[PDB]
Amino acid sequence: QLNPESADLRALAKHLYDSYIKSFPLTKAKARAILTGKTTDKSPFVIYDMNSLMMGEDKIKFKHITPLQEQSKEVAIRIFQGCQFRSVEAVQEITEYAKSIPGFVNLDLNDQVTLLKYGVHEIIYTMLASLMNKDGVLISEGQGFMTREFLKSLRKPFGDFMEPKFEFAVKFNALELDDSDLAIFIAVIILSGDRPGLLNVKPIEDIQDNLLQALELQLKLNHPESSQLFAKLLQKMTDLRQIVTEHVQLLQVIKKTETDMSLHPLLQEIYKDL
Amino acid sequence: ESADLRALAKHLYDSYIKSFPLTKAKARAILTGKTTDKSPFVIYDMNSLMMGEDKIKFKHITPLQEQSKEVAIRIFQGCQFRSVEAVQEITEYAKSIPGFVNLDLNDQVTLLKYGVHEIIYTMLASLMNKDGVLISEGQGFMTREFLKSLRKPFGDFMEPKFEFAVKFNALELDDSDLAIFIAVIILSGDRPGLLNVKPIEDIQDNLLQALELQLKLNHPESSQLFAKLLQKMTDLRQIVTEHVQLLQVIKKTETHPLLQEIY
Ligand SMILES: */C(=C(\CCC)[N+](=O)[O-])c1ccc(-c2cccc(C(=O)O)c2)o1
Ligand SMILES: */C(=C(\CCC)[N+](=O)[O-])c1ccc(-c2cccc(C(=O)O)c2)o1
Repeated sequence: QLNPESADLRALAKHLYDSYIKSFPLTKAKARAILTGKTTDKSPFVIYDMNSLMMGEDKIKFKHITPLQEQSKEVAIRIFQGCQFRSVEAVQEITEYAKSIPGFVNLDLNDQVTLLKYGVHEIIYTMLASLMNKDGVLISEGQGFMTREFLKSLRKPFGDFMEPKFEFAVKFNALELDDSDLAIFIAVIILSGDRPGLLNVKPIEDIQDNLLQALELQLKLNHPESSQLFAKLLQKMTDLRQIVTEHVQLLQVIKKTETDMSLHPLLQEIYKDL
Repeated sequence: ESADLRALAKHLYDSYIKSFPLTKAKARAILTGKTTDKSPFVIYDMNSLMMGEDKIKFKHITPLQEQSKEVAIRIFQGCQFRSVEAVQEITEYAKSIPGFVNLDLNDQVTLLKYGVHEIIYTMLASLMNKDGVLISEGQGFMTREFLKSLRKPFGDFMEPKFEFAVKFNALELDDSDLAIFIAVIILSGDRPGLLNVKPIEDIQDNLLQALELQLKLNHPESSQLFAKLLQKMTDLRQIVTEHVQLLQVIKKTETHPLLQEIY
């Protein structure tokens, strides 16, 4: 049945699902409902071109997003800027979620930061998977949907920063994970141990050890139907590393062809040295 | 199938033992000391190398005259030769894996083209320790520092593999564990260009169940080892991508036609 052992683990699972919902306004469940239908009130405004993009800015909040680097002739940059701000947003949330992870705050302050430094993007693109389908991605809190095609056609460099994300989202979404799973999986990602510079690695590993244990049970209980989902899920941590690095490559490029474009501080401190 | 995962294991093990000459247990026998007389010829610098030329006569990879005149070039040169040696040992082990032969010819090739690198490094860990690597069927042992001691790009083509070994070996896996682990890497359903992924995954899924059981029985003590091992698969891709990058700069050197073709 259930033993004292598994029980501790299910409680950890529930504690995290609870923090998860409390930290991310736009969950996978909400996003799915928005993407699939079953709705009359949650349908998004679709953007697939400059005009729709134009009427787009109109129906939805596209200026508290585009930092003051406003009216910047090339739309591509405007878009990129929207994306960047939304990432800073995500970092913040993830940071909020992190603190709730049992044991995380009790660590060396420099390490707390190190885990965030590298775990953050791997997480953003994991969660970003939740707002995408092969056709495109949700934006502005779900109120909108930008076509994968619109993005892919943007100015030479820019029109290339989202494809990898889409490539992964398709694979990853095929795992059919739900919000309660992702909450634990994201936890595991934070408590790595192989992050560069980690002063006291051991305590971090004992934490992750319990999380992996929590995820194993969770996946087994939530997805009997799917065998070795646990394994298949972990293997996916490879795709994340590469997506991350490709992006970084891209930031390098932009930091030159566009020396007039600004960068958000928080995103700066993260990137440096990845 | 509680018993099936055990049979797939012994079989893979049995097969692994037959395909690979230098095993973990053995390589371990050497390195350390435990039951050893044969003791390896250490290569820590230039002259210890030279003496190696004719001693271990490891030169299976050097008789290559008029092109055998510049240390850092012949070592890496050699390294590659032993790689190609490993590839054949791997390709052969592949055929032992239940179902491998039954897959589409082109996919068998593809799994191999994109999997041998990751496996070369996993087994290479068996021949390393923080201070060096076992060469020529374990007759020698080339020191770690002498390698960083290599001039130009040649000073960091083994260092990465060394860092990996250190972390990997920390798992204390044996040949029994590795055998199944190797099979998993091969049966990767996400290699580019495949044609029929289902059969592959079906097999990897079966191999994964075997590994999981193997690790629990062989290491009751070590909690979540299965998880930690699968994570290392990530360490590998980084390493294989990176390695492949050094090959780029390496294009800018030494400035036979069949030799290249060979490689
Ligand atoms: C990049 C991602 C960022 C995820 C943290 N995203 O799809 O949200 C991206 C691509 C396009 C946009 C975007 C364009 C215009 C307006 C917005 C908005 O949130 O208002 C986002 O962001
Ligand atoms: C590189 C590794 C790669 C194995 C597939 N290795 O052979 O352990 C490497 C480093 C040094 C050498 C080497 C130099 C000279 C002679 C030999 C030999 O095996 O006889 C190896 O290879």
